[PDB]
Amino acid sequence: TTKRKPYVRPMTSTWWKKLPFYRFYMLREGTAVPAVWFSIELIFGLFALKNGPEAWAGFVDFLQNPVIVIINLITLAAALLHTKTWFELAPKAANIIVKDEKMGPEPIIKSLWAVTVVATIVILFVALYW
Amino acid sequence: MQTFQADLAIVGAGGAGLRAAIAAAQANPNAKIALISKVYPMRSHTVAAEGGSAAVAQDHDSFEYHFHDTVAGGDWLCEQDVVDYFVHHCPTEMTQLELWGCPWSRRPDGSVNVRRFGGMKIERTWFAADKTGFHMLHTLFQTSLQFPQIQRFDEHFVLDILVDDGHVRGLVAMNMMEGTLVQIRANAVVMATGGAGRVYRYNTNGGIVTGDGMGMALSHGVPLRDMEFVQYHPTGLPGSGILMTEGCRGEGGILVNKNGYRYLQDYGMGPETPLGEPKNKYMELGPRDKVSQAFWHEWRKGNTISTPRGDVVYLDLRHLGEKKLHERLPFICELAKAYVGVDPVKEPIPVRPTAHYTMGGIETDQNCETRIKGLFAVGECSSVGLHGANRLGSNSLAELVVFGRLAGEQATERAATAGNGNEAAIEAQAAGVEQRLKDLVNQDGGENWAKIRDEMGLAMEEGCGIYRTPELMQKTIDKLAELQERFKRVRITDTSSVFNTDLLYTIELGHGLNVAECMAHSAMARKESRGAHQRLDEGCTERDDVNFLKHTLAFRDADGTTRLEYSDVKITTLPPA
Amino acid sequence: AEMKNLKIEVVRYNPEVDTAPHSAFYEVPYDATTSLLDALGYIKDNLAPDLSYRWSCRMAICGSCGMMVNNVPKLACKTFLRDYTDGMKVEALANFPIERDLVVDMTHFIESLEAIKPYIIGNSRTADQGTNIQTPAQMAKYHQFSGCINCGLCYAACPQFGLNPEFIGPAAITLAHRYNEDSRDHGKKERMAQLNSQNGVWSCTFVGYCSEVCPKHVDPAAAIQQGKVESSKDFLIATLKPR
Amino acid sequence: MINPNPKRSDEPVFWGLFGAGGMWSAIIAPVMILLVGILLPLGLFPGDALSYERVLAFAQSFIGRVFLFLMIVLPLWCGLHRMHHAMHDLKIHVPAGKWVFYGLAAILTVVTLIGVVTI
Ligand SMILES: Cc1cc2nc3c(=O)[nH]c(=O)nc-3n(C[C@H](O)[C@H](O)[C@H](O)COP(=O)(O)OP(=O)(O)OC[C@H]3O[C@@H](n4cnc5c(N)ncnc54)[C@H](O)[C@@H]3O)c2cc1C
Ligand SMILES: O=C([O-])CC(=O)C(=O)O
Ligand code: SF4
Ligand code: F3S
Ligand code: FES
Repeated sequence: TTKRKPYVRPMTSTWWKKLPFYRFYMLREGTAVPAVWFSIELIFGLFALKNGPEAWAGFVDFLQNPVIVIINLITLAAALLHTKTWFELAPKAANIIVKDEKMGPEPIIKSLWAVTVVATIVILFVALYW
Repeated sequence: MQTFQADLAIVGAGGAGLRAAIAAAQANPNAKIALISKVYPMRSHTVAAEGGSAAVAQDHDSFEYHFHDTVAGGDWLCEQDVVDYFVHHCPTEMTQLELWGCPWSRRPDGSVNVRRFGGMKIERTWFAADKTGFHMLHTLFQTSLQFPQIQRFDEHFVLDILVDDGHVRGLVAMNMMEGTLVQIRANAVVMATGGAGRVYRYNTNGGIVTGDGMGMALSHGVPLRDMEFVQYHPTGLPGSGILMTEGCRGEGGILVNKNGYRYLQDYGMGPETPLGEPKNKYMELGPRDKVSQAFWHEWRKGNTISTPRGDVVYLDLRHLGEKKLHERLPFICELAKAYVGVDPVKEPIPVRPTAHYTMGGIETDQNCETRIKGLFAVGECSSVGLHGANRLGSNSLAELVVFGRLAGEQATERAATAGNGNEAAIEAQAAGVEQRLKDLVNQDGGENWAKIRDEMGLAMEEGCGIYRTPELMQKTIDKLAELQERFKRVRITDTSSVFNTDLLYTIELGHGLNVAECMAHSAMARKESRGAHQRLDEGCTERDDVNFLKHTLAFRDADGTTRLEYSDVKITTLPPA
Repeated sequence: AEMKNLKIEVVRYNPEVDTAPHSAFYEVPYDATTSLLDALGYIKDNLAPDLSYRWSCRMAICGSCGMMVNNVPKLACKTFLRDYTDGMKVEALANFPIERDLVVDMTHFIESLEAIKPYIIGNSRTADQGTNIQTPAQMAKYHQFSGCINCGLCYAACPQFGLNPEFIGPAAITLAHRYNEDSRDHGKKERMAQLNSQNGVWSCTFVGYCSEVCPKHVDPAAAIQQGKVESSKDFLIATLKPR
Repeated sequence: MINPNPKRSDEPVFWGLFGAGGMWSAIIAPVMILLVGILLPLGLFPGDALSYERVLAFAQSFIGRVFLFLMIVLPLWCGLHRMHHAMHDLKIHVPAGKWVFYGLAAILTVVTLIGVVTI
């Protein structure tokens, strides 16, 4: 018969709305939804692409819808946020010691970001120039 | 109450206690060990140390050099056969710590680096960055988890110890969360409760440091030894008393007055040494005693700067530069930035001499055993005979691991050949502790425990400071006697059972008051100036091996009076002139 | 010069009396120096002696001041009143059961920390032989992770520990990682049990907030992630064992 | 106590894929959303570069066949994995999520793998 009543605070399904850190984390995690959406869109593309000129031209018409464009514009910003954030976090998986000091993360963050840029170009160059 | 069976009980989970707990679980794998602490072990004040631990390591060093550095450092009030034991067991203990995973800072060759502390000629202070204490305790605590034989009573406040027929038989302690009394019956008991600096208003110590272990020893007619010796640290922040390590001055930092004059040269510590080159024992690396004293001398001249928090001198570290700053002393930067709002690269730091270490403590013999058989005291709450009249910088942590080991080992021997005490007589002891506690709870008188506390701090700081006169010593003895009376009129308003701090802080205050009276009387009586004890009055300004080459023993009688006795100081290889 | 006075909201709870925690208000005089701890002292000293809280070191090295200030895990002695002129609310450390006033049940923490075997293992060296050799480079591996003072702020900050109180937690995982990456230690295999658990590293979604709150700049989030990499290695190297 | 003998979580496999999918998507997703999402449908590209004929030509080639696979597959495993814990984060309970999401991922993976071998 302890005299203590340990009071436990509940945790609401909305714990995250309070602190802006939690909000960002949620929103960052939230980048997945469009990231998956794009992959769906690509399946449509891939599939309608196999079904000859008629299907594909109708698929490009689907992307031509004013809303879908807006949606895709959001999807780009989404995946851009994901990239920005992802790169800030990837280095923290690495534990490299240089000259008796734990390194990171800026050298990695930059390295990675560069690779993104070189890709962006090479791809845009391949896709458009020929 | 709920009674627990243990083979031995240790009060305190600081460096000392933990080293004892570990030692005993190794010395005997089968015993049940009760480790008791009023905070979770990692909170013990040992956690706050920065400078490091002394142990003989360099090839040009010798145990004799470390022996002679300590004895002279304690003004020959050292028990020399204890120092010899101490010096020799240091390198084993620091090595053993390293083996348990203490992150000692290293030479690039992978061997452990050392630096210099407490004006020692040959550098022997092993250090983990500037957080040596945090590392030691966290390594010591973490290590201890591997031994099941240690059962921990975390956040249990020990009220009294159980004694019958001149032998210890256990202790009574409150379960701090439940607020429920518990008997621990141990046939040998170790006191690892640490120092009692907190009885001073301005000090470097954590809250836990209230001297309860000393208070309990007092109550059973065990003398406190060499109590008047309270070590001040030259450089503490004003009004918080937070420690700025010697490391600062060891990295060649400077102390200046309102004129920005590096005054230490005028106090026998000339000549001034160029900023880059900091020579040991000269200026800011000079002898602790004189440095602390130098502040007082400067204070009367109107040379000391005046701030809302107090009169200060400046620890200018600007000239150090951020490269060595953040590598060697990074933690110091953080404190200055936060607690006094001073950026140590841009600005100078206010420092004031501050109460830091209790050379005094529970009288023990070379095995850490007290006048009471089975009862041991180890670490700061003890007086082993190691520090004498003044501790040597970086020797305290070392003491913990050296004698913590011994105390754990020694108490195992005693408990294993103790036999059984009078059960009826023992249980009747616990009844009293319980009743005595209740008597305090009921006690009415509408006196605030906190204001009595506040006043005791002031009396100590003014009457038992770096420089001591009879008048002010007396004033303090008087004031304490007054406060002892007022304590009997304290009324504890919180009568709750669940983690009642009001009650606990008040108990702590009780010990505080008793112990303070030990410090105060001891000081008044010692008519000489040795070590930390510096009297200004005529005929007491100098050291006296003629009349005062002896240990001060302070007893507390049942009538509540502090009676003093004196004991000889044992010498081996190094007598004075 | 009469010091500025400040209204402070402090959430009290007494198990004997109170059904549920309720706020209380205290007016404390403060200056540029006054830390919340300082203020908390004044309360018990002058206004509410019945107040109970955890403190000791006073220099933010012991770790006991764990409490929430305005929905942020903070140290009571590293929290400064001047910074809260707009208003200030003080509940006990989050994600732990409140025993009394600002004191919380810390058992789970201690238990977690214990479960990961945080001590040098399997090193057969002895003290008479001399210390182990470890380079500055070899220390760098775990050194930062070794600086945890056990405040438990990480636990109040991490939302996953909120949702799952069986999650062994940032601090406790970090400490495991610290011993893993110490060259002196050969017990990695003993710790992986707890780490590989669903309640181990894998309860962490990398919210990373623990690292933000860490008073001692330990960055436990990094430990947890390097932990994930390490656990995965072990998951593979375990699956590839036909034996 | 805490569980002395805890089950090894089977999560490493899923986190692994998420790790690669996160990494792929991170680098190569933006440009693609630009190409397929914006440039193609708005006609903002030179001549016949993203015309039916040329796309097909690329998609059918082996290099393209592999690329399209990964560009669809990897972002799913990353994405769905993230959503799975988001359910738990929102305190919303979904029966056999573990099977639901990774199932969906496997399903789509299969559908994708079929697509890139010509339907
Ligand atoms: C800021 C600072 C820096 C220092 N730096 C150094 C240094 O660099 N080198 C060096 O050698 N020395 C240093 N010292 C001195 C040295 O750290 C101490 O002398 C030493 O840590 C004392 O440890 P201890 O084991 O005696 O007890 P402590 O570490 O003080 O622990 C005491 C224990 O007793 C328990 N306790 C107390 N009262 C009760 C009670 N009533 N009931 C139950 N339990 C109780 C406590 O909970 C605690 O666990 C420093 C001191 C300070 C203040
Ligand atoms: O005084 C000591 O023994 C060592 C100390 O606290 C310091 O780092 O200055
Ligand atoms: S990691 Fe930081 S937050 Fe967490 S307990 Fe350790 S010191 Fe406190
Ligand atoms: S906040 Fe919690 S989710 Fe992981 S990154 Fe820190 S442990
Ligand atoms: S008081 Fe020791 S952590 Fe803040």
